[PDB]
Amino acid sequence: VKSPPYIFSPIPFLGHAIAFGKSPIEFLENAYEKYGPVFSFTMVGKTFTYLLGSDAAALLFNSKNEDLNAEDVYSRLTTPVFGKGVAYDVPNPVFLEQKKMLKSGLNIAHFKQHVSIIEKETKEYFESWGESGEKNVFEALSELIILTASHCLHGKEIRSQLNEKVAQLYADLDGGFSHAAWLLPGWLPLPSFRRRDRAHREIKDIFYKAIQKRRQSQEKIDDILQTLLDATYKDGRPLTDDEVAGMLIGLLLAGQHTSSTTSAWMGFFLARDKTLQKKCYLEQKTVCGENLPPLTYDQLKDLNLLDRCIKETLRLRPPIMIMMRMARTPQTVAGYTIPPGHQVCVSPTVNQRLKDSWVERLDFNPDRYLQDNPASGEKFAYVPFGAGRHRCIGENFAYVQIKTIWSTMLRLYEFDLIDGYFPTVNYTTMIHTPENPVIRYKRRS
Amino acid sequence: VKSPPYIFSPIPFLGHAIAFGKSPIEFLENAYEKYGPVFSFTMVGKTFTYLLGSDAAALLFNSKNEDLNAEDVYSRLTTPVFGKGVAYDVPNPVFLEQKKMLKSGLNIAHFKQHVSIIEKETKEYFESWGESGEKNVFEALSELIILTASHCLHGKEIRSQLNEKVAQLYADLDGGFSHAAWLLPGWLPLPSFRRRDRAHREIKDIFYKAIQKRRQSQEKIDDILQTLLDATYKDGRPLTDDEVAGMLIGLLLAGQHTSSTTSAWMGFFLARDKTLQKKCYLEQKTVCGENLPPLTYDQLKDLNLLDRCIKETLRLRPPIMIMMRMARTPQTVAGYTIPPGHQVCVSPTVNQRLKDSWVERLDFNPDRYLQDNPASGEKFAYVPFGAGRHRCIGENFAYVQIKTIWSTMLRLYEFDLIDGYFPTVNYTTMIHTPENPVIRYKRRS
Ligand SMILES: OC[C@H]1O[C@@H]2O[C@H]3[C@H](O)[C@@H](O)[C@@H](O[C@H]4[C@H](O)[C@@H](O)[C@@H](O[C@H]5[C@H](O)[C@@H](O)[C@@H](O[C@H]6[C@H](O)[C@@H](O)[C@@H](O[C@H]7[C@H](O)[C@@H](O)[C@@H](O[C@H]8[C@H](O)[C@@H](O)[C@@H](O[C@H]1[C@H](O)[C@H]2O)O[C@@H]8CO)O[C@@H]7CO)O[C@@H]6CO)O[C@@H]5CO)O[C@@H]4CO)O[C@@H]3CO
Ligand SMILES: OC[C@H]1O[C@@H]2O[C@H]3[C@H](O)[C@@H](O)[C@@H](O[C@H]4[C@H](O)[C@@H](O)[C@@H](O[C@H]5[C@H](O)[C@@H](O)[C@@H](O[C@H]6[C@H](O)[C@@H](O)[C@@H](O[C@H]7[C@H](O)[C@@H](O)[C@@H](O[C@H]8[C@H](O)[C@@H](O)[C@@H](O[C@H]1[C@H](O)[C@H]2O)O[C@@H]8CO)O[C@@H]7CO)O[C@@H]6CO)O[C@@H]5CO)O[C@@H]4CO)O[C@@H]3CO
Ligand code: HEM
Ligand code: HEM
Ligand SMILES: Clc1ccc(CO[C@@H](Cn2ccnc2)c2ccc(Cl)cc2Cl)cc1
Ligand SMILES: Clc1ccc(CO[C@@H](Cn2ccnc2)c2ccc(Cl)cc2Cl)cc1
Repeated sequence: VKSPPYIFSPIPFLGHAIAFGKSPIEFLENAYEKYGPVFSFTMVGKTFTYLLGSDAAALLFNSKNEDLNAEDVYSRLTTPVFGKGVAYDVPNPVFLEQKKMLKSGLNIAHFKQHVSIIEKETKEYFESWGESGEKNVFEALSELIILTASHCLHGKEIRSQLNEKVAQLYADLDGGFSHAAWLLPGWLPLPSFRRRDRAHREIKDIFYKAIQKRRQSQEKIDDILQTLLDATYKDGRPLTDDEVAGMLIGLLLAGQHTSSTTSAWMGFFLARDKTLQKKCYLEQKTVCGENLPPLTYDQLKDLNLLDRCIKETLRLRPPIMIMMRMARTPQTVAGYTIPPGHQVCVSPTVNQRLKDSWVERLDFNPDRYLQDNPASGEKFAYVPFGAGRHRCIGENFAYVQIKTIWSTMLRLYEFDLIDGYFPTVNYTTMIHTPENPVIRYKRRS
Repeated sequence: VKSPPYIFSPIPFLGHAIAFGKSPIEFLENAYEKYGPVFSFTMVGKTFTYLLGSDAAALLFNSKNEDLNAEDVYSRLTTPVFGKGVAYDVPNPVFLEQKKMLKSGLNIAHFKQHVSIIEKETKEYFESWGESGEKNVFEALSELIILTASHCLHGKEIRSQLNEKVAQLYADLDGGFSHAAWLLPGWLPLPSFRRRDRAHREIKDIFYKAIQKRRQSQEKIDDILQTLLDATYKDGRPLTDDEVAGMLIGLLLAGQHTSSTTSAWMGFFLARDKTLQKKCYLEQKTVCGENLPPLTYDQLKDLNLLDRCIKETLRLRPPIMIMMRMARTPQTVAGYTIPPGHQVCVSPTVNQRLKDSWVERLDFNPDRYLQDNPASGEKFAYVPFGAGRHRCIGENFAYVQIKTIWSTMLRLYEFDLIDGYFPTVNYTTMIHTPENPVIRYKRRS
């Protein structure tokens, strides 16, 4: 019995909070060099054990939630935002159920409907960018995705009510996943704490009556909202209007931030690699034809390069940069015993660019998958949607949304860096944001 | 007319204070990769232009003090500590004559006195270390250097006044070389500013009566103190008591911090490379005789390996990490004009470890000089003592001190790392200080 290498720190309480805050990826890779796949360090009077590489990460992915707990760590931030009796508020077994329900709502039939829906929103949104210029993609994209994710995941009724004042109510809920909300106790009245709660009431308010306007009209609609309203536990019990509104919040935020960032990033990887951009456009005409008809689900599958570009964006810029659990009981990896109390973490970012396995690691090269790579050679080197019990459910949908949008976009414009500036990464927010994401765009010929 | 490349910061007043603060070598090397030999950034209101590599740094080394000015940057820190009328308190031509007088004292005849003085001091000091154990070398060495430096640079009388309190006064003096003291204005009543001012007045006092005593008694002693007392500007004017006492302070602070740090790291480099350490010990027998008699100045020139070990230590661990100047008139390098007002900088650390010029840059290898290297091959790739109007005058004395000390130390002990630990660098204060610099030692065979 031996516990992980511990990284001592001179600072009394902060610990590594400043160095890790600067560049977490730099911090963690160096730590990998000095100490290996398994190490501990303290930050803000908290101890963290990291697991790097596929083998060590296996601990986290394979374990049972009674052993590595996700509520113990996520709940602080989630419950105030999403709502009571949903996500990390309920026992895991109850949550597995809520997932199985949502998952059902993400099936080919619904995606088929989504493609055109998304393609419309994209075309219409960009009517105000005209023929050329230099604008903020990340800003645009997150505005559009809030629109597309809404139409798809919240149905027509709710989407038609998305104005500026609702956009703000969501933006107030973004300010819940913060530095301060994780450490400080929920009785210190920071401005954000207050707004996060205000918007939660105001938005559940909107969902409350929008639910029932569908709970009534006999107009048979087959969408995500419908699925939820019709679904049922092993109990037989249906979801209360509270539960339903709850998981509507989860759906919008999860499905909105993770796609915007990714989409936004791919824009720059594509504008930087101009030939790779043109082969993406060429692939569009090959798979869809010169006339370029509207898009259908069936065409997406044959957009292989585009798929590998998305797979490559997610490799280098995974929206979920870290994943965490509380050790409720002692766990063993690489001969080390992690003591109950440590917060265990894995970083897809580190794993997916690790030197031992990713050849030309910092290169944006979608052709890497047409070779030998750890994404197939190994179980947990490529993990942008996680693995095991806490596995993502949105991957199908996320690919649908990003695929359609970028297809449509490559059809509308050609994109270039401004003076050859490729955005750097900001860590001020959990949200993996690109520095100064303004892009040059001219009409496609 | 092109100004240097500018690295932007989002953080408003601070700038890069934290990124640079935590790892300046990393920050600067990274910068060098992205931006080139010349670039600029701002920190705490101030703007810096760094000149990395032999060619960029040539601008600073060659420049006149009218154009690139030392006083403007150094004087706030310096004058309260060394005193008025000396170093940066006076016009540069005045200071050059003082450098000249200080040089005249650092000659072969005095060095021959220093050798046996240092040897005896070292043997006496380490008696308390005993046959083996685990002590903090950096403390030991700094304690010791203070005794050897005084003995050589102040003389026998002043040395015999060196008790705990006087040592404590000198430490209050260094407190003046603070992060804080360069930034915040001098009219603030911080604890350290008071400490410094008080201890300045008390050392000056000790030096006053000491100067007057030697000025009196007719015993003819030929040391450095007397060189100063017998010295004279082109004026024909002798030094006022306050001028002598001033440079005597500057002499000990200079001759102390720089040697102690260098000897500390050398210690750890030789503890890591045991086979190198052994070769150094053998050299002592080969050069000085198997009998190992008392060290002489002539023997010092012959310890070539020990020589290159010091040189190699200075390469990786120069105690003056950065040289700085204020731009008064506009200056051009690599096609860029540094606007007046910028603080122009060179890092020896960075120049001495630069990828494109050093084979195995991070490697402690004293033999690298027996091949082809930038020390001999470029002009300014190797500059631990600087170059130009502001060149160091203390190099020879510094080698004498560090040779004699390490010669005697090797004869006394075999040194080792504790549990494989090599001290990492502590940058908080600008001096390369070793983290937890405790060494294992045992009696030499
Ligand atoms: O020896 C070099 C070491 O010295 C410096 O550390 C000082 C530091 O500045 C201060 O923070 C303070 O430390 C106090 C500390 O803050 C408190 O957390 C506590 O420490 C206890 C730990 O909480 C507890 O974990 C346990 O520690 C044991 C470890 O759990 C166990 O893993 C093992 O540790 C070994 C590591 O596994 C291994 O990696 C290696 O450690 C290297 C470090 O990673 C590296 O950072 C460095 O450490 C420096 C440090 O930078 C200095 O600031 O070098 C190490 C290379 O050897 O080796 C570790 C064992 O040496 O064993 C430890 C116990 O030995 O108990 C500790 C207390 O022992 O209280 C601390 C009060 O001292 O002071 C330290 C001491 O100099
Ligand atoms: O892509 C640009 C940039 O976007 C972000 O920057 C924002 C920043 O966070 C805010 O602080 C603010 O900027 C204010 C700034 O802080 C003030 O100093 C001032 O800026 C003026 C300068 O003081 C002045 O020097 C001059 O700048 C000219 C330079 O002198 C000249 O050398 C050249 O600069 C180019 C460099 O030579 C070249 O290396 C390259 O620099 C890269 C940066 O290092 C990199 O960080 C990135 O910057 C992002 C940044 O990360 C965001 O935070 O861009 C470069 C990569 O190519 O490029 C430089 C530009 O070509 O030219 C400039 C003139 O443009 O003028 C500026 C006034 O613009 O005022 C600012 C008040 O807004 O806002 C910015 C918003 O972008
Ligand atoms: C590119 C897009 C996305 C990426 C990269 C992504 C990533 C992830 C990751 C890494 C996890 C695991 C977290 C952990 O184990 O702690 C996860 C889980 C999850 N995701 Fe996503 N996600 C994306 C989009 C979505 C979408 C669109 C939805 C909803 C439709 C969604 C809903 C969920 C849910 C319900 C979980 C499970 C939480 C649990 O069981 O603890 N995600 N996702
Ligand atoms: C390990 C030993 C030493 C090293 C590495 C070292 C390094 C340096 C450097 C880099 C400079 C140039 C500063 C600049 O250009 O901004 C300098 C200058 C100087 N040093 Fe040293 N030094 C050492 C020892 C000494 C000693 C022992 C003395 C006293 C005998 C001394 C006295 C001086 C003086 C008077 C200057 C000139 C200041 C000026 O003209 O601006 N140094 N030294
Ligand atoms: Cl309906 C729903 C229910 C639960 C989640 C958990 O979402 C993830 C983020 N995420 C985004 C997309 N897929 C995952 C998450 C949220 C908050 C925290 Cl503190 C930690 C994590 Cl890992 C998401 C949607
Ligand atoms: Cl008598 C005497 C007079 C002047 C100096 C110059 O001292 C250097 C450090 N140093 C130490 C040994 N050789 C140089 C220095 C002093 C102050 C500042 Cl703010 C910055 C620097 Cl780089 C040294 C001795």
